[PDB]
Amino acid sequence: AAQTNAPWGLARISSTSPGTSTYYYDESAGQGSCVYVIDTGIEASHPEFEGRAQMVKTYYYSSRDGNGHGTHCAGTVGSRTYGVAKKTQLFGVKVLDDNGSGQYSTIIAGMDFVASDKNNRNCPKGVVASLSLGGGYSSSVNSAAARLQSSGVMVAVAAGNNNADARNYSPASEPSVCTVGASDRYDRRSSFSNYGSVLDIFGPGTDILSTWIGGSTRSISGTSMATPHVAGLAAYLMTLGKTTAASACRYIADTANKGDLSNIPFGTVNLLAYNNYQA
Repeated sequence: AAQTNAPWGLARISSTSPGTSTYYYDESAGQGSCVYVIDTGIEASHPEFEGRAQMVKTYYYSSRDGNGHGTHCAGTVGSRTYGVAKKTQLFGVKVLDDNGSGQYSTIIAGMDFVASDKNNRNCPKGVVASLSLGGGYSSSVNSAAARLQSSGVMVAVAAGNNNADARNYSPASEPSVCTVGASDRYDRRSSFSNYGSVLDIFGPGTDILSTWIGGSTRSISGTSMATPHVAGLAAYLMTLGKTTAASACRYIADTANKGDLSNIPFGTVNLLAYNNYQA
């Protein structure tokens, strides 16, 4: 399948070169997979989600996304226009308040929630969790991400936006999950992207158009935007049967575009997420 005039990041993940604008992908499109977006919530009523999104948990007075961040990330995973895996099921877990903040204890509870809640959902092709969040190093936060991964969920986490080594941030620094840095449309490391040996992969993160609250759209930047590209890619590849939740991060690294990014510090992987779809 071909989506013309796609957001640059979608076109990038199906291309061996920057500078194109059509997204190519297998029409299975993540059908039968599920992606949890652990964030500020999801405006599930947005036409872009087509009834495939729902809130399943909140720790606050509402499950609605009063911020936009979670809706944007969910849109990059799975919206009809802005999403990588256009037929996946999206489940929102609101661990962040409407200012975008959350206590680590709540975030940990949300991760353990997903590890159990997947057993209440129909995801025959597999389960992914997208975590566009983080703070300073915490062994307890890393352990929660490790448990979620161990339980059979492909965990993708943002590297962070400090232009610093991600070893000092959580859950970015957890070795067993997929830690995602950000790139721009010219294949440069995004100016804010964290780096370091703990990164597994880069995805599009600068000037990413996606869904927003109030039934709208906007372009924003962050490792928060790169992470759902990778989460959606994992769901798509799992639906194709090419990989599993336990092996998808490694598979994405195996099949990535290699050596094509600029300003990658010595010792950080030079790997850009790529669907290897041959139309």
